[PDB]
Amino acid sequence: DIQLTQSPSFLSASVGDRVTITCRASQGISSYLAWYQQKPGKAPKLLIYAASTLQSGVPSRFSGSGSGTEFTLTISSLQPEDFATYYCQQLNSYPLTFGGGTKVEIKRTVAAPSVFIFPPSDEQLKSGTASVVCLLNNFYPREAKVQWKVDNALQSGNSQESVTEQDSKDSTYSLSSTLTLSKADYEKHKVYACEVTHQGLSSPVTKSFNRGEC
Amino acid sequence: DIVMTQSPGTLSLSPGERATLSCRASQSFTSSYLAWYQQKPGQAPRLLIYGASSRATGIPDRFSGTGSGTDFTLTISRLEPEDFAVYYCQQYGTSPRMYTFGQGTKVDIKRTVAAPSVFIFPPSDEQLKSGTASVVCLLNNFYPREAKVQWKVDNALQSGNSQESVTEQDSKDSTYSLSSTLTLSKADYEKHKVYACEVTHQGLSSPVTKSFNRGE
Amino acid sequence: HTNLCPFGEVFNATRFASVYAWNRKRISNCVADYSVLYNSASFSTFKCYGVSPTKLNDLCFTNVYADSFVIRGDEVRQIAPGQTGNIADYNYKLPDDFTGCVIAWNSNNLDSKVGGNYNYLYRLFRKSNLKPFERDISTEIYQAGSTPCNGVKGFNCYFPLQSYGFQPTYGVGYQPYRVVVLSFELLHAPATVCGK
Amino acid sequence: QLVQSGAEVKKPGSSVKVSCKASRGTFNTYVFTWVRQAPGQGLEWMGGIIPFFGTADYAQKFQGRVTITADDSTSTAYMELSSLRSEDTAVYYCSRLSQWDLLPMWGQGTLVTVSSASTKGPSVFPLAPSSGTAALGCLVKDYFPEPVTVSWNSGALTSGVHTFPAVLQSSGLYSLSSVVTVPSSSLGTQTYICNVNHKPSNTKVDKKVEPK
Amino acid sequence: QVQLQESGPGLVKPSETLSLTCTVFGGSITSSNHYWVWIRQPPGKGLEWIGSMYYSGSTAYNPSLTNRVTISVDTSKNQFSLKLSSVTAADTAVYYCARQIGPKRPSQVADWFDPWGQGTLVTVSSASTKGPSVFPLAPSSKSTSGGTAALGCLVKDYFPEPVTVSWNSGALTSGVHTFPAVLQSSGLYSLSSVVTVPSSSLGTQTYICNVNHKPSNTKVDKKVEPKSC
Ligand SMILES: *[C@@H]1O[C@H](CO[C@@H]2O[C@@H](C)[C@@H](O)[C@@H](O)[C@@H]2O)[C@@H](O[C@@H]2O[C@H](CO)[C@@H](O[C@@H]3O[C@H](CO[C@H]4O[C@H](CO)[C@@H](O)[C@H](O)[C@@H]4O)[C@@H](O)[C@H](O)[C@@H]3O)[C@H](O)[C@H]2NC(C)=O)[C@H](O)[C@H]1NC(C)=O
Repeated sequence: DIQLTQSPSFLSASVGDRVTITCRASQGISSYLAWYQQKPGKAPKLLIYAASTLQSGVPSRFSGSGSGTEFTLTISSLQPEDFATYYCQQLNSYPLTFGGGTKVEIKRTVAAPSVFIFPPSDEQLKSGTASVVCLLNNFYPREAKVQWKVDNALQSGNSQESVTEQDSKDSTYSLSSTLTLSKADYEKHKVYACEVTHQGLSSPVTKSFNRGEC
Repeated sequence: DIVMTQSPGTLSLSPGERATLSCRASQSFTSSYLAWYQQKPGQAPRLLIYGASSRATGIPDRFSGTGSGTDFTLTISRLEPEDFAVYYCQQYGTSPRMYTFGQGTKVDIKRTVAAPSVFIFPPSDEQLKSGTASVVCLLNNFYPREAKVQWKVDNALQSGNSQESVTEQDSKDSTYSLSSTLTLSKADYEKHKVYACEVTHQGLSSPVTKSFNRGE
Repeated sequence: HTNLCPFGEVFNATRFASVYAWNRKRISNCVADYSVLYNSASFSTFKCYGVSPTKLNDLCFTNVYADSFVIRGDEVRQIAPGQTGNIADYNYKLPDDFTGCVIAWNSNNLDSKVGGNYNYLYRLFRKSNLKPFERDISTEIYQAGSTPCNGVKGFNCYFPLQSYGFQPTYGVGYQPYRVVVLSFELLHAPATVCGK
Repeated sequence: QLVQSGAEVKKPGSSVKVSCKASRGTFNTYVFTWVRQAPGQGLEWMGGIIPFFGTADYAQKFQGRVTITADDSTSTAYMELSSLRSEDTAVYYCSRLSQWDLLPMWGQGTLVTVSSASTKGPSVFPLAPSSGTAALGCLVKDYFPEPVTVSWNSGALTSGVHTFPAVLQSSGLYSLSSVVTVPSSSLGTQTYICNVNHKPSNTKVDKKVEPK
Repeated sequence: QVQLQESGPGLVKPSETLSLTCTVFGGSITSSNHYWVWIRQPPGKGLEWIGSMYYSGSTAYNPSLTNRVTISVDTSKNQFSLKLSSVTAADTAVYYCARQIGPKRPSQVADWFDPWGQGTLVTVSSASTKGPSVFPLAPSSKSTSGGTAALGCLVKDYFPEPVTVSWNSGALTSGVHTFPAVLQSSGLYSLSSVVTVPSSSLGTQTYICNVNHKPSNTKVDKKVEPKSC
């Protein structure tokens, strides 16, 4: 069984930088290698085959080279839409095997998040459960901190977060934090707020609403 | 002649498992061949494998065949619901004298052991007018297929005056049902009083008897 | 006699042998038809040498030999008298005075695996050419240099046999072909395989 | 792709001759054999013949009773079975080989029924339920030929119904039983009627089953 | 342009049998120079080749999947299928069908995959299927005078994955963010799909989120309006 080792596992480069990904085979497979690009939620897309032959329909900034055991994929000018996980694949011996993949993140200028807060709809309060959603929209870098305050009481253990993959056009991220409560516990308190801190912010941002008040 | 013996008698497998059927010959195949057939109820035999390891035309690739000399194998990698039928193996040869068949192997959808619900039916008063009595014993929904029915008339075990009939494996609960009919003349029927059928089955910890009293 | 010659047990062989280890079947004491061979249209190659197929049904022979193996398309040409190549020289050679027929058909649907069928082999190296109807199945390490190969493969030390690719996507010249070589001998003895 | 003659109905002690026409003149290179199969039973080889020589062989169980012939001019093989008994009721197959391949060609089969040949309707008798679930049914007895069709409540009642394959009695007639299991509470407030139809005799019997 | 459209159930109970089907478009499946393959990708993991098949019957399976893999082809329907029995939680993955190019000559560079199916997530779980409830995430009444506001839909309490969310039957994609689902403590998934629109359009433009959950045959079109007081 031929094993493919892909280095590095992750990398973060700026727009316009020159990126190089290495794929090392456990044995010498001559030029029997192909490269793939997998964007989030999509199937892998063929980029290079025969180690260096570019597939019809791939930007010329992509290129592959190498022979024997070590091969390299090179993006001469990284673009925002190039955020993906890249896989190599040996095409010499069965069973067919892939590399571990190299996730390529985009490094751009810092962007502060736009913060929104959504009360639980009257339709959901009828079900006995209350969900309060806080949105952090189009920010970079990925690291952000969301604190839930219910009547200035910091909450913990009743919130889950979810972050979108890097946007293919502005290279930003988006985060949603959902505060789950019971309808009884939701009606006991009044002021609901999510406090956001993110590198692009300069004093913490708090979006708040009052339960029942328009 | 060349005696062909198959095994197992009944192959109780769940859909999705791998089936393995054996075919044995009394003598090594000096100048002889081997085929495998599949037969569904009310249908003709259908050729699956020939030449020990040749898939016939249209047969799915999950059907495989191996063996040499005296021992041969019919392998089904993944059992499909359309594959639960009887399978035969026949050896043939260049000359006419060779041809002999195996006794067959039933591949049924496996299930847990289920004991039959036993019912007995006295002959109707309408049939008694005709001079013949027919007592019926129903073995309802059981598994495995093997079952035993014995008729006792005033504690006298009957023999040679009954006939059985077994349904196909049910498509919903994967069980079988048996019907045995005791046939006596009207004169011989009124000479006795207690009529019962004793059912012996794997699901029963002991033989179950269902009886009726001629009249009450 | 009365029994028919088991040509069904050689043409319809579920598995054929590799050309380097070609299987030979001896046919004797049987009525050999010859209508359905030349009448079946499954065969891609059907060339007879030394005798005509039409004049074959009404002719007697002491013995008939059925040799069967598998090669690729562009090597079918070499199954004929006076040919040269890897198959003719190192695997299966017909004599210059060959009297028989060569029958071949494409078996890509049977002898190809999507991972490549690597069960059919052919002899790639041999110190001398095979002389007619010789079968060489030795796997002696081929010493191609001075250095004595101590039975271990390596530099100038080969395995003499090479494997056919045989993938269903292969070109026609590299797809597998099953071959049957019927040779007829007329020794000084009453005959056993005639026909029609 | 052999083609056999149509179904036959014979009395005991009589003879039957089944034909098997070979697709064109493929005859001589072949050996033709005859295999029979009783209803619900296995396969049994009867004999074979080599057409080009007229040499025929038989199974000892049938030696004497069966004669297998062949006509090269019409590409047809024949099997004659004499002194027929009720146990000879079966589907009879002709099958062949080939000189230059190993492949079994089979005919479509010929049904031969050996019994007193009449066309009569069945007598339907009720299988009354015994006095949480109970069983009841109908006894479709003494009819010929196959088959009969049975429905319950004219197709309304299908759950728990078992219609058994018919058995051939020694009288030459068929007997069939069809039963159904129902909850014991519905015995006094649900009429159960089995619908027996026998097309060969144009028989339509609707019999109501009663708890005595 | 050859296309592959796969289909099949996204939920299989343990020890049962996974079954998927791939339909070829813009080309025949009886290709004399291509294989028809299956490839799976566990969530958060790499790619694993399952098997390859030629239209005439031959197969090659990954030895890491033992003898519980069978690929089949239906030439009369331009389809090829995959079957995986005795599935465990280790079989939960997004399964792709793809076309592999075969070599025409010995030692020819081939065996790459192009094109691919869209991918079908199959979850191995005995848990029952539940369709989601769709609640609106209304834009705030405050908002701005002529800036940008945010609205969305809350897709809560469904199993298994996935659900698909579009806006205005696909006519709204700019500014949309459909977040990856989170597995709540109740064992059911939940996600939210949001979109940023100008505040001036909140009274003159409708916004409907189209939620689809194939495992439960659920289709919900939910309108998201500014909340009235
Ligand atoms: C071993 O031999 C068998 C049988 O060979 C047949 O008989 C010999 C004498 C020659 O004439 C051969 O050409 C014959 O094929 C071979 O099996 C055959 O394989 C082919 C595929 O290569 C099958 O072709 C199919 O045919 C289907 C329809 O056939 C119609 O015509 C046949 C006449 O032969 C008839 O029997 C049948 O009822 C139909 O009316 C077709 O639907 C399908 O798509 C495909 O084209 C062929 O059917 C097979 N034979 C039979 C009788 O079915 C083996 O290939 C051979 N093996 C080797 C290694 O040589």
